This record gives sequence, C-alpha cells and structure tokens, in this order.
Amino acid sequence: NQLDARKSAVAGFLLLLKNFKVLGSLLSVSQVHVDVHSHYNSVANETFCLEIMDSLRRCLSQQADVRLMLYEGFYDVLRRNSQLANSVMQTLLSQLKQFYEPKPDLLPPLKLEACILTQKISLQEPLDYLLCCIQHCLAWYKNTVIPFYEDLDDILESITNRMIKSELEDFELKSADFSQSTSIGIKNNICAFLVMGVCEVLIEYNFSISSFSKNRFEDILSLFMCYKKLSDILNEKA
Amino acid sequence: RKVQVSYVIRDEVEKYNRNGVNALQLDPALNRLFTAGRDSIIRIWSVNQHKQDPYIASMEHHTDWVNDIVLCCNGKTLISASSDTTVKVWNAHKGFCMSTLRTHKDYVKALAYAKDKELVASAGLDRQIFLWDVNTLTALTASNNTVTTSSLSGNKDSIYSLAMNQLGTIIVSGSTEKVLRVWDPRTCAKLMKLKGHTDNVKALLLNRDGTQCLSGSSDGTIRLWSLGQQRCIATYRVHDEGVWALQVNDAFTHVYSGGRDRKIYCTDLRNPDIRVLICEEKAPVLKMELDRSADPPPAIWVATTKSTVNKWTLKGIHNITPLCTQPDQVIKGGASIIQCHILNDKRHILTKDTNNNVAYWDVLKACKVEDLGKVDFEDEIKKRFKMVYVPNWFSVDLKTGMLTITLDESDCFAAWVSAKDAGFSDPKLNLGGLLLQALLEYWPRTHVVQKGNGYFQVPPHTPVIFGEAGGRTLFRLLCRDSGGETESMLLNETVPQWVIDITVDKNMPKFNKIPFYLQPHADRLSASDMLQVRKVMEHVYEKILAEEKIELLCQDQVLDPNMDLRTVKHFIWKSGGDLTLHYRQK
Repeated sequence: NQLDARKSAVAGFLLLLKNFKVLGSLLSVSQVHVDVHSHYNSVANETFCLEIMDSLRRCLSQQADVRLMLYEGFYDVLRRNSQLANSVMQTLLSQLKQFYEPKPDLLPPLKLEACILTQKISLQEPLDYLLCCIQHCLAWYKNTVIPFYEDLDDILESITNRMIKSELEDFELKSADFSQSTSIGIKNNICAFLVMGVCEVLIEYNFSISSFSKNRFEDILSLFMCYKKLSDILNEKA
Repeated sequence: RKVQVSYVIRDEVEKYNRNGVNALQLDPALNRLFTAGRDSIIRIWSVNQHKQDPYIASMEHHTDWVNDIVLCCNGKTLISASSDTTVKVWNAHKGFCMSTLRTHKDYVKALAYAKDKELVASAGLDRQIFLWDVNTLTALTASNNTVTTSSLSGNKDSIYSLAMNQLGTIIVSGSTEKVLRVWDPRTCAKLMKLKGHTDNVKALLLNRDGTQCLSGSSDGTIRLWSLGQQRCIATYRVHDEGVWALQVNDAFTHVYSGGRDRKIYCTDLRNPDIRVLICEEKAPVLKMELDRSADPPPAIWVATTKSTVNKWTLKGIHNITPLCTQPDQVIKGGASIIQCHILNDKRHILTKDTNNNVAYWDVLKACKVEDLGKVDFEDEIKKRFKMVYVPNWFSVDLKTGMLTITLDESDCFAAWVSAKDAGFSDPKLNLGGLLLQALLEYWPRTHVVQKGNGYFQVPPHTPVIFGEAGGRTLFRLLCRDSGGETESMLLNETVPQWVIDITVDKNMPKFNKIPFYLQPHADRLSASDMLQVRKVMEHVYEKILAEEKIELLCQDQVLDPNMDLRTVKHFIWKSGGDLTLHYRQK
C-alpha cells in the first residue's frame, strides 16, 4: 500500500519486461522445493507476461511520474515482446479515449482540463507524452508486425485536422494569466506545454504518413505555427 | 563446491543391463517387470513368454546405482532411490522422470510402500527416513513444487532396509545398528526397538495388518518378530552366508530367501524343517520378486550381481538337489567394463569387460575405435606402448559398468598437444578445451555462425552431466539437447566459470613452461613443454645443418630429434631436479 515503492516496482517490471522475452520460473520449516522436470511452456510464459502488463495497466491511474515511465517504457516493451503488442495498444488506446473528443466538429480535439489535477494545481496526465508513445508504437506496429491500428491513424488524422483549425482560444490560452504564482496562471502554463508537445508529436506523425505529399507538409507548417505562436507568447511574458 | 563436467561413452540405446540389478518390481496388470540396474538405468520388460524381445523402454535419468524402486498408484507411478542421493518420481506408463527429491544427504538405499494409503518412505545412509504421499508428489507442477516433509528420527546408523505394512500403520527400519526400529507413520512416533540380530539387516517384510515382521541379516539368520509382544518368536538359520533378499506369500506362511551364498530356499514359517532348495544362482542374490498372479506363486524373479535377470518356476515346492536347474525365462544382460588403461597419448583407452573382450576407445571423439576380441589385456598394452608423454587431463570411473569421463578445473587444460601429433591435420591444440567445446556444441551461448571446435564431434546422444566434486548432480542432459529452451536456461545456471572461459569467451588456457639447463658435455633456458629437441639443437648451433652437426644428450643417452622436452623429462630424465641437457658436436 505504501507509495514511492510501487514506483520502483513499475521500474522493475518495465526494465525486466523490455529486456527479457522469457520470464518466470521453470518456504516453511518443513517445506522443501522439488525439482520438477517440466518442459518450458510458451503459453504459460505468454500468460505470465500478459498478467504483468495487466498489472502495469492499473498503474496508469497513479501519479504523473508513474505514467511518464510507462509511456517511455511501452515502446521498448513492444519491441522486445511482440506477443504483448496487442496488450500495449489496447492499454494505450483506452487512455487516449479518456482525453480525446470523438465528436467530429467539437474543438479542441483533446480535453486539456481532464489532464489537470487540482487539490495547488499540478499535472495529472502527460498527454503530449502519451501521444508520443502512441505514435512511435503505432509506427513500429505498421512496419514490423504487419508483414485498432486502422483506427489509431483515424484518430491521429482527426487530431491533426482539428488541431490546425483550432483557433488557439479553444484551449483557453493570447494571454489570459500565464503567471507563475496564480492558480489559473500555473494551470495555463502547464496546459501550454501539453499543446506544444502535442504539436511536436503530430509534426513527427504527418511527416512519415502519406510520404512526401504536399498536403501533409502544409499541415506540418500550420501545426508548427500553432506551436511557434504559443511558444512566442510564453517566452515574451516570462 | 567445485563443479565438474562428466560424460558417458555409450550407445544411444542400451537395451541390456551393463551391471548388476539391485531391485525388481512386477506389474501384474500389464505383465511388465521393472529392473533397477547398477548401471543407473531403469528398464521395463514384458514378462509374456511369447515375446522373444522383452525390452520395452529405458528410464535413464539417474547418475549412479539405482538401489530401490516401488511401483505405486496401480502401476502408474514409479518411485526410485539411487546412490546419487536423490529420490525420483517416474511415469511408469510412459517412462520419464517427473520430479527429483533432494532431501537425502547420502546414498538412498531403501524404499517402503503402503498400498492402501499410497504412502512411500525413503531411507538411506544419512540415517534419515522421509515419508511421502504419492498423490502429493504426482500432483506437483512447475508452479506447485513445494512439499511438506515428515521425517522419522531416532536411528543412529545408516539404514539398509525399510518396510511398511499394507495398511500404512507400521514402518520398520533395518540398519547397521543391528537392531530394528519401528515407528507409526501417521504420528511419526517411536514404537519399539527390536534387538537380536548380530549384523547388518538388508531385508524386511511385514504382513497386511503389521503385527509380524520378517527380517534377514548379514549374520545369515532370518528372524520372525511379533510386534504385539515385541520379541523374536522364531529364528531360521538356512543360509551359510548373509541373507540379502526376502519374499513372503500373501498368507505370510512361507518365506523365500537368498543372499551371498547364491542359493534360494523356500522355508515354512510354521515349521523350519520343511525347506526346499529352489535353485542355485551363478551370482550373489541382491533382490527377488515373487509372481503373485496365483497362490501359490508360480515363479520368482531373481536379481543378482550379474547383468542377467532370471525367472525360476515354483511348481512343486509344496508337492540337496535343487528344484530347478535352468531358469524358465531369461532376460539378457550386457557386459560391464571392469579394467581400464589410459594410453601414453592421453587420448585412447584400452578396456576389458566381464566377457574378457578388449576394446579400443577414443576419449576425445567419445566413441569406440575397434573391438579386439579376447586378446590378452596386458599384452595389448605393451603392443600399443608409445614413447610420448601427455599430462593427465581426465579421470575414468567404471561405477556403472560404462565409460564415464570426468573433467575437473585442476587438470582439464593441462594437455597441450600439437595437431600433427593427434589425428587432426601444425597448430597447438588443447585436448580438454576441444572436448568441452564439442560437449557444449549445441549450446547457443557458445555460438559467435560456426558451431563447436571445428575438428571433431562427440556423438549427439552423449549424456553430459554437471555435478559438484564429490557431491550432487546439478544438471544432466544429452549433447544434442543443449539448444532447447529449458536446457539452455538450466545450463546458464549450472555451467561454471572455468567452462565459460573456454567455451563462451573463447579464451586460451595457460601454456605450461619447463625450464632446463644446457651445459657442454665433456645458461638456464625456459621453453614450452611441447618444444622438440630439434629446436634446442638449432639454438646451440646458432650459439656456436644444425641437425647433422649437433647431438643432444640427457643422462648419457641420445635424444631423438623429433622427441619433445615433455617426453624427455618424464622417461629419460629420472630425476627430481630441473632437466639438464648436454650438447656435443657429432
């Protein structure tokens, strides 16, 4: 139950699961271990590995530090264990649904207020880092395991177009407070980093998809201007 | 402890016993006989008279003498005890080892079985008696591998025999204490201390209800005990030497005994006067098994120190000249290697077996070269003598009647031999390093892809055994099985560093150096042990065509130019100081 120790457990499983494709084994006063000569079972190992990933999925509801490790670690895990690729995407897609506005015309594309925890205003969900892990894992998926994925491109394409047509006011951000002491100023600064981080990830995404097509590159420049304009307003005030 | 690497030079299929048989178990449902051989292999035989080839399967997972076996759970499970200090659970229908119990600290010699409770007890030379429930043992899995142990105590010397009753309420132990200790397996409480034997007891029997006990001892007497009265109610002296095997009928009125005198008798318990000499075996009787298909038992199976198992009919006992002269049914047995000689090259071995046949073996290739028939063993050693010296790099043990070669860190890499001197066509070769790479050839961790040492290959079926020096067997596998997922994971934990250095890191062992003195015949020099006399000859020549003008001497004897310094130090030198060589012009 004690916190700050489950963080080490998450780090232990992540490091242990991103490095080893095979995990698991092959007492009281009068209890002894018996050398059972049982062959290695792939099905038993897959169930063992899947159960660990299910335990890691439950940790996506903890502090933002724990979520940060999992987003950074899922890409390594998915490259080591290809059998857990399906588990990662369902785990990642479900988390995106908690913050993605599926309505095809409501702006902004993401609920930036749902990533914020107020009790002191802090950050609860690194949404930009979540999208970065999704984009990299999906890119690895569509180029490695093929020779949800058809829906992940649809969502990322939807986030791409709606973020461009967003008027930079739907995020509640030219300069409302942007202060380092007021609660609303701190929240806006934290929310400013997320939208800039999302723009960077989608800039990376639209570069590879559809190859070197003009339309996607026009969307990168407009995405960059969304990032650059909000970068300028935060730099000049601070 | 230090981990040793050992392997067995054998055939893929050892159909017949290569040593004596310690225990017997008969399956009446399938008409199958189990033999616990001294060659570390349990075999299943069909006792049907029609089958000209009774061989069925070989249960090969032990590494030393198999001392006792019990067939439990209606012939579905076999428990075995062995001199490798382990108790093993087997699938008697398929013939594979399921689990290994490592609770004993010394040789495990006895196995007791209670049919009603499915309770099995194992006792050995560590003075311990452990109780096991077979259903719990058989239910063990990879995750469920923990068992609670209930061990009897009170015995002050090594147990040689063990018995329980049918109902699983009485257990009796025989040892070199010369006394019989009785417990209750349910409560693990001491009951009584029977006394009267004057030597070690190797045979124990009990009736169905566990009120009477039969014991045979090395003193040559059979004693019938009453557990109710805690006294010896009868003593039978029908054997000249120690009694080693006992069998009784279902009515518990006739006892069948055999021992070192090689004679088997049927004695009535009610009156010892009625005694029948069943047969006279060709070897001391180690164990006997009664055929309980009919009452009286039609026949008895007898295991001796020989590799042959015989069945003797018992038709006419109740109807000295022996009753039988030839066994009704005979199970064939192989030959046991009893003599061994390592030749001067430390690569070939001459062996002589119990059939007096002499064979030529290649240790490095782990195979037999040729059969030499019944040629005199000492003469063949002289006819194959060679004036070469190679340091010892392996040891040979014949405990199982087969060739087992052991490799130790102390001297595994002591033998550097040139390729030309060996059969491989000259770069220098280490015999121990090459053998280790061939033994672990299939191990993926040794791949950098090429496989093995690139000169030779041991047979794929070669059993490679990893064990502690004078200890327990860590891991046993065949040579070809190193590539499997289970074996490779187990190899990573058992293979010691001194084997990793050569087979994985591909490091090269040390080169032994022998310093020697050059003095003029009428400046100390240190050289490799493999250096030829020619190299020393030419060095003196440059100091003062080299072959023709210079002759080297040691102990006032001429040195062959092709002979090496290592050979010179061993044979010619005959001194305990640094090798001195004397140079003089031809």
